[PDB]
Amino acid sequence: ATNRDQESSGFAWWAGNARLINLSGKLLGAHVAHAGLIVFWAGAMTLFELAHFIPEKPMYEQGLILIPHIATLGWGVGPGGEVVDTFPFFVVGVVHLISSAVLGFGGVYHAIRGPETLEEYSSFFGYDWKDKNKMTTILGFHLIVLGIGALLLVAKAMFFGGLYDTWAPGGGDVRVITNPTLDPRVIFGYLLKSPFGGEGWIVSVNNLEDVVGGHIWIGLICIAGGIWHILTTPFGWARRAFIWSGEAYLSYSLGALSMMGFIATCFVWFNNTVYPSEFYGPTGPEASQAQAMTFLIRDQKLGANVGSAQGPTGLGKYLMRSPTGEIIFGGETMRFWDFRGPWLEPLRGPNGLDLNKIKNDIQPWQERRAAEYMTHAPLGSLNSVGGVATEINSVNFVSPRSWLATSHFVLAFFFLVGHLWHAGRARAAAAGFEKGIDRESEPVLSMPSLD
Amino acid sequence: ANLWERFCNWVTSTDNRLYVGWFGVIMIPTLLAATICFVIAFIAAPPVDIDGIREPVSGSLLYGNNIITGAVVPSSNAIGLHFYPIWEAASLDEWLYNGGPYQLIIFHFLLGASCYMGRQWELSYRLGMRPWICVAYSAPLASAFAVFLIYPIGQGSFSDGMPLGISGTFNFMIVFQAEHNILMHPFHQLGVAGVFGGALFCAMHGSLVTSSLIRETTETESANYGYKFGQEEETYNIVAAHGYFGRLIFQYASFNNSRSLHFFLAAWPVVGVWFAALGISTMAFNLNGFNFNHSVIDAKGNVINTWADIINRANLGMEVMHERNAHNFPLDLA
Amino acid sequence: TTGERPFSDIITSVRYWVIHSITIPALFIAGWLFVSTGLAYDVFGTPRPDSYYAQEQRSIPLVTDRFEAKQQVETFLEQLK
Amino acid sequence: AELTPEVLTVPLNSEGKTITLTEKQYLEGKRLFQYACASCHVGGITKTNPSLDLRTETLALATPPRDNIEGLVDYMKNPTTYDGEQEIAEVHPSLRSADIFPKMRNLTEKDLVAIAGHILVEPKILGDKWGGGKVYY
Amino acid sequence: ERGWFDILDDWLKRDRFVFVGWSGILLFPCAYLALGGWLTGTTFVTSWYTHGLASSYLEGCNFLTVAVSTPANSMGHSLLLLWGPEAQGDFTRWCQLGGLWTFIALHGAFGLIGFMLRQFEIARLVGVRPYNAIAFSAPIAVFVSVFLIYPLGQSSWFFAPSFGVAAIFRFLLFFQGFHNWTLNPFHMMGVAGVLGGALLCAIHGATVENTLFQDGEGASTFRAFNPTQAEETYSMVTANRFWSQIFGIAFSNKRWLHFFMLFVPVTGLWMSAIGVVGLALNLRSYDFISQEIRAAEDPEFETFYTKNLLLNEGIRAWMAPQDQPHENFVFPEEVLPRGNAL
Amino acid sequence: SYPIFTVRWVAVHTLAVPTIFFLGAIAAMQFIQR
Ligand code: CLA
Ligand code: CLA
Ligand code: CLA
Ligand code: CLA
Ligand code: CLA
Ligand code: HEC
Ligand SMILES: CC1=C(/C=C/C(C)=C/C=C/C(C)=C/C=C/C=C(C)/C=C/C=C(C)/C=C/C2=C(C)CCCC2(C)C)C(C)(C)CCC1
Ligand SMILES: CC1=C(/C=C/C(C)=C/C=C/C(C)=C/C=C/C=C(C)/C=C/C=C(C)/C=C/C2=C(C)CCCC2(C)C)C(C)(C)CCC1
Ligand SMILES: CC1=C(/C=C/C(C)=C/C=C/C(C)=C/C=C/C=C(C)/C=C/C=C(C)/C=C/C2=C(C)CCCC2(C)C)C(C)(C)CCC1
Ligand SMILES: [Cl-]
Repeated sequence: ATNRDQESSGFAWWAGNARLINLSGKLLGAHVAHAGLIVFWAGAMTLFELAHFIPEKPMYEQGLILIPHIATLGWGVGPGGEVVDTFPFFVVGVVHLISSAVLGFGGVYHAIRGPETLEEYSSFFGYDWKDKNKMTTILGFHLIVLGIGALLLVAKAMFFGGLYDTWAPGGGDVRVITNPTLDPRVIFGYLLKSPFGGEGWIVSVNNLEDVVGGHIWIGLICIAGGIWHILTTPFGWARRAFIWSGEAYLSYSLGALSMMGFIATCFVWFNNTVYPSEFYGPTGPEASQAQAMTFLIRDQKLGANVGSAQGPTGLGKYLMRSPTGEIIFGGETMRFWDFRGPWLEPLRGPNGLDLNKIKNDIQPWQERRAAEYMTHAPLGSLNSVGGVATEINSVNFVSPRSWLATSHFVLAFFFLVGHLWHAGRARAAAAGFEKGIDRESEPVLSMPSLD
Repeated sequence: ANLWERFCNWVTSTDNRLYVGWFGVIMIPTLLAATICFVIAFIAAPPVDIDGIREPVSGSLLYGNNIITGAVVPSSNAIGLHFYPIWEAASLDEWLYNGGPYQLIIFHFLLGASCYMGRQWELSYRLGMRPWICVAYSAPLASAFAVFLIYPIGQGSFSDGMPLGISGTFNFMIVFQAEHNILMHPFHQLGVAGVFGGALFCAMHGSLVTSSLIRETTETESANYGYKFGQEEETYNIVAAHGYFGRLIFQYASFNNSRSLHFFLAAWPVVGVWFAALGISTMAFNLNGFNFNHSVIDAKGNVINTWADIINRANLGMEVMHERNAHNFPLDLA
Repeated sequence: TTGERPFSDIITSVRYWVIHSITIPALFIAGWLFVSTGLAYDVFGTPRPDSYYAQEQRSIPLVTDRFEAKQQVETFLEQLK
Repeated sequence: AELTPEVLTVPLNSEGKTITLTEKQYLEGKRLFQYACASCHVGGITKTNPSLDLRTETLALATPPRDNIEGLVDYMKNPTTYDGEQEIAEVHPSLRSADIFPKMRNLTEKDLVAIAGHILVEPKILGDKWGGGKVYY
Repeated sequence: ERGWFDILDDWLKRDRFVFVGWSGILLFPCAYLALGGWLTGTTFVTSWYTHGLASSYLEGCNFLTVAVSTPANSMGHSLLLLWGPEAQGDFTRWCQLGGLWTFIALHGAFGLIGFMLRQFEIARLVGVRPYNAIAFSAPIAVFVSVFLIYPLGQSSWFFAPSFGVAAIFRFLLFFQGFHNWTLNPFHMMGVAGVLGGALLCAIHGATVENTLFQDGEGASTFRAFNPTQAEETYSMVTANRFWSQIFGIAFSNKRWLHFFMLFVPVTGLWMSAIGVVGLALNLRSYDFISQEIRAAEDPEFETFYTKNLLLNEGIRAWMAPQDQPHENFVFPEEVLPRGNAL
Repeated sequence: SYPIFTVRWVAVHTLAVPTIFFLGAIAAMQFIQR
């Protein structure tokens, strides 16, 4: 039992996985077995979703989070996002589930059967956390893999059927992307946009040409950086800035994952391009704008002049100006005037919502789309009673956008806590006082008094 | 000894009466900016159109407020989540009308307080301490982020962020109950357990250590003079404390290891407040408390009310009255 | 220690489990039957799903007198046909 | 109180013929109403147009009358405005518009009767709560 | 003299797994009956005849919505003894009339007395100062003021809190709508004591855990402590320098620190109790007269205080008919206060 | 060596005996239909 108790290892059972820090062979097993769990869930959950899926109900009425991801890539859907073929969902699930047994197998072997340390067995697979050259080489391999992964999305988009495009003329459809945006001013201009309202940083990406072109740039950058880090070793300024240890490296990744979880939380809450509302339900801004649209349409049909209807506050009951003059929906949804969506943009003119188009060009499919989104607003209780907190039981609904945003905020928050925990500990362990203050060497006793 | 190294050694010096440090280099200007603006706005700012309907709310003392009713009022609903620094306004008078100060205060404060947390880590490193005091402070810090930043983001407007005032806080809480039924959310319930339990264990630990102080003084003097700052020996008898409290409940419900006792004192309120902060942060995306409205039905189908339905009646009264002029359409979807 | 037998000793002894593999399920089944026979309703005076209201009434049988409260409840119970 | 056959007896048509539903029909009507209709009609109101509710008194004064099984089944095939003057299949779910309202594709004639029966029975149970909105919650 | 009294004293004070004591004769039956009454009532007993509510697992409620509800308002402040003139010895009627509520509240009150006597009794036997009992006066002050004094000032036990999760939430919301209790400075002080106590709990626990002396070689620092050691297990000197430089001030006296941790939450609970005594008489902090005079005359004057009263007005009108069924409130739709659209 | 019937024995069973009976009662309730 090498390092398998508290006396030999110094770590109690509740920190038991810390006993693996310098046992690269068992550590490899732990990571591979764990990836099997990830792949297992992906395969099993997809099959569960498919078994429970009724093609005549919108996905977002059915508690689906994985099938919407598959459908967005262009598999199984046609015009308007209608499901034409559920077999791709079946394949994706089966293949992930079968692969998890391979990964589970290798994970269990390395964890309990294979060599505990890899350094004696292979200098290629062996590593020392302090070997800055080896660590950047391992990092370089994984950047190349990630870069290839980004290019697979480009290949799907350009050569293997395309992607679902919520903005496609005619109500949304799978479309092959023939001219991805390559202009670096566009691609990197997204990175310098303010993250506040009306700008939205990278969350504002609103067309597939930018999405595909960005992944071309990311693929190349990752492949180049992966080669760079195979061939180089950290420079002197870098060497002096960091802590070089297993726990330190873990803490940096925890910081990175936390940041990414917060970004994903906002992506799914605001973006309706790579999270099409056909599959995920309307965004919060979207459903709120759709209510104003619904009642503008109802009241205009009854003979109201909605352009000149003064509401109780003095602002337009249906229409008003944004702080920069654009014509926008009134009521409390004035806050959401930055919303853009395929069902709304035909009413937009250079000055914002166009009154002539409102009076003359509203099509029945827009009325349908706005009434559907208004009644699937992402509001609901923890037991999945749809609607405002004061609604009665009847509708079993919570938007996928709420499930995905809340879950990833919670996860991103705890990963930020994990970063602080492990970064603070890595610093203390490197300097040598993570177990407490040396009584005979207490630093404060050598310092001058404050007063 | 060049000038940059001198400056670096002063910044990180453990001899300054107040530690500066690299986090303090961001902390000090941002906290000063937020404090100065807050004090001036609280005393003298004119009314603010919080809900974007040209209906300004008076928050400052000079405009008819006392300490209890006063606030710095959140920025206009017409602005939503847009960035509104002073230089985006046509004049200071415009900026004040639209609640510019609220944005300046909370952004500087959230930066400053995040750096306050880094500064706690930083000084512990300079003194040879263990690093995790800043992890405990992350619980109140996360709570501040929840009511000033995360909740506005999910609802689409800083006008639904918490006001900077006493009665403004109450307004925020009441409307939150109406729109999310937070009392019925298990994360707020875990938060109540966090702070009720934290107050319980605070009085517990304080009373047990106080109960077992070793006699070192006469009755005419404060027992506090029986402890001397820096003394090597413990000042109370933890065995007698454990012997009392073990008999109060039973032996194995009591701590005799001071280290794990104090770890428990840290963990219980910090974990509970994390859950409270996560409650606010997930109700920001409208995943609301349990809804049992009309959950109990008789044989014919009559609704049988429960206490949940009585709560709903109260929430309805809050819902229909809040922001009484701000809604033109039947559903308050944000 | 206070002299009683350690709990860990007791609950890993075969004799403990010989006794409690009977006494635990027996209590559970008694609780089940207390409900399934309907006896719980009658002991505590709790309405069945069909006895909250009369067939056409929608008013609560609320108690409104202090010292005739017992008779008021009995009168409400008669009126269930 | 109990779900009795009296409760489950509703008008079949305008001429005064009644029909008595089974408990299974009523419960099936509730489930299907939740499936296809409650997103806008929860509780008997109409979220996208609150002027029109599903109270029997409101259905009686529609044109043609909708306070009976045949009127309600016809409405789910070919809905009209309240005065009968216009056909609104293009914006209201119906069998005629099952291509654009896909949840209507798997409703059968027997389902329409069960949904209709639920709409006519619920007010007899809930009184003012049906179509009354939040005031009666 | 070794008579029967002294022999009984011997047996009561034996060092056993569960200490008993003289206090145990009061404590154990009353605690057990209060808890058993709450479990019995939330499992089996209705609130149909007193409140018009289902309130038991038997009726379909869950852990959040079960309660032992208060008696009907028409019982007044009756003790509701099982053998009293209302239930007249009828156990089923007693349950239907709310007898379990006074049963739980009264056995609970005497149980709490017994627990505090237990703290005194064990402290005297072990030889410690009785500060744990003194601190326990604060939960007692809360229980007595909220569950006894408050309804005794009101019309009946009906308006006391009912014993359940969601029932207590209704009690919070009633106190906002009717009493404007968030505005009350005695509540504010209680909030300060509870939140300040939670703060002190977290900060002291974390400070100790991050100024520990290295008294062992393991990465788990819990093992490096012995209950009988004479040395402090953490550095008061280093902790004092840390907080002085982070926060400006720090504790330097460990005895003061721990008395303060007793003082803060105990004082806060006591202040909140005083305010609830006022609410027994409706002696509220409801309004600021200066605000009302201005706002009555100046329809452009609006504050967060006036915004909150409109919320209170909504709470009262929309919840009163269901929450006070004995009053028979009929509020037609047209009298209900509402904003635009909602 | 050890006794069987002690004060601790009584305290354990005054709690444990009703608990099991109640768990069975509440389990039965999950199959009640209106
Ligand atoms: C993803 C979660 C995960 C993974 C992959 C690991 C992995 C590991 N842990 Mg860790 N651990 C975890 C969570 C995890 N742990 C949790 C939650 C705790 C708290 C309880 C711990 C506490 C802990 C302690 C205290 C210790 C470890 C140790 C270990 C290592 C050796 C385990 C061993 O020797 O068991 C031997 C056990 C068996 C032989 C019994 C069965 C084990 C197999 C693998 C079950 C697999 C079943 C599966 C269905 C089979 C699929 C086969 C199919 C694919 C063909 C191993 C790499 C040890 C270590 O570090 O050694 C140096 C160690 O001392 N862990
Ligand atoms: C990729 C992420 C990652 C990895 C590889 C590690 C790895 C490690 N952590 Mg770190 N940690 C992380 C993220 C991570 N952590 C995060 C996000 C947090 C914030 C919560 C922490 C907070 C943390 C603390 C406070 C400590 C560690 C410690 C450790 C070391 C021992 C871990 C162990 O054996 O736990 C054993 C696992 C358990 C005891 C099981 C925990 C059970 C969890 C709480 C259940 C969660 C509930 C679940 C999500 C849902 C409910 C399930 C239920 C219904 C069945 C090991 C190096 C220890 C250390 O410092 O060693 C150096 C240590 O003291 N971690
Ligand atoms: C990314 C994470 C994620 C998200 C967003 C969803 C979302 C959803 N799931 Mg999926 N699922 C997940 C992971 C996720 N799931 C995992 C890990 C499993 C395997 C257990 C499943 C297995 C699963 C099944 C079998 C089903 C769903 C269903 C659903 C839908 C309804 C959810 C519901 O009612 O929850 C109820 C809410 C809860 C149970 C709340 C959990 C509270 C946790 C325990 C708190 C944890 C906090 C934190 C992690 C711990 C910190 C500890 C601290 C000390 C550090 C919803 C779309 C349902 C569906 O509709 O399918 C179509 C359904 O039947 N999911
Ligand atoms: C990233 C995960 C990973 C890593 C770094 C290793 C590394 C190692 N393995 Mg382990 N192992 C793994 C996963 C991994 N394995 C998996 C998934 C399984 C189940 C198939 C195993 C089962 C296994 C056994 C039975 C043995 C090892 C052995 C070894 C050692 C020698 C391997 C060698 O020289 O092959 C040379 C390289 C090749 C033969 C090339 C393989 C190319 C693969 C099969 C094709 C796919 C490549 C492509 C990138 C895959 C993408 C997958 C992705 C989509 C998930 C080395 C330390 C040996 C050992 O421990 O000696 C004592 C040994 O006997 N492994
Ligand atoms: C997982 C991805 C990854 C990781 C972990 C690393 C890690 C490393 N890189 Mg490598 N690198 C990568 C990918 C990665 N790289 C890729 C894809 C490329 C190709 C573009 C490179 C090209 C590269 C070069 C040319 C160099 C490195 C170097 C390094 C080392 C120093 C890093 C450092 O100081 O950052 C700290 C970050 C900075 C100092 C940036 C400036 C600080 C700004 C102000 C922070 C702004 C933060 C703000 C919140 C940004 C938000 C988003 C923003 C875009 C708006 C470190 C080992 C250095 C090295 O030593 O090489 C041997 C080095 O010279 N990398
Ligand atoms: C929102 C997208 C709706 C869905 C889903 C359903 N209904 Fe509906 N209904 C809706 C509106 C906007 C209206 C008014 C139409 C008009 O302009 O007149 C209606 C009306 C009805 C009526 C008539 C009610 C009356 O005349 O008093 C009935 C009987 C009705 N709707 C029934 C109904 C059924 C059975 C549904 C599920 C199959 C259904 N509706 C769904 C909006 C929406
Ligand atoms: C190390 C360790 C650990 C861990 C472990 C793990 C984590 C493992 C994993 C594992 C895994 C990860 C596994 C997996 C497996 C899998 C499988 C075995 C699968 C199979 C499949 C199948 C058989 C399928 C089938 C089918 C088809 C094909 C079709 C459809 C239908 C069905 C589904 C039927 C623990 C913590 C315990 C502790 C100790 C140590
Ligand atoms: C895909 C895509 C795209 C693109 C993208 C991109 C292009 C990205 C990039 C990105 C990037 C490019 C990023 C970056 C990042 C960075 C970071 C995040 C950094 C950090 C840093 C740090 C953390 C540092 C720290 C420090 C300091 C500061 C001092 C000294 C010490 C240390 C080092 C610690 C778009 C949008 C178009 C569209 C969609 C899709
Ligand atoms: C009132 C009265 C009385 C009494 C009675 C009694 C005394 C009773 C008791 C009773 C009891 C004594 C009961 C109990 C019950 C119990 C239960 C019912 C429990 C349950 C539990 C559970 C359900 C759990 C859960 C959980 C938690 C909580 C956490 C952890 C995990 C778990 C999940 C497990 C007399 C006769 C004198 C007289 C008349 C009146
Ligand atoms: Cl509105």
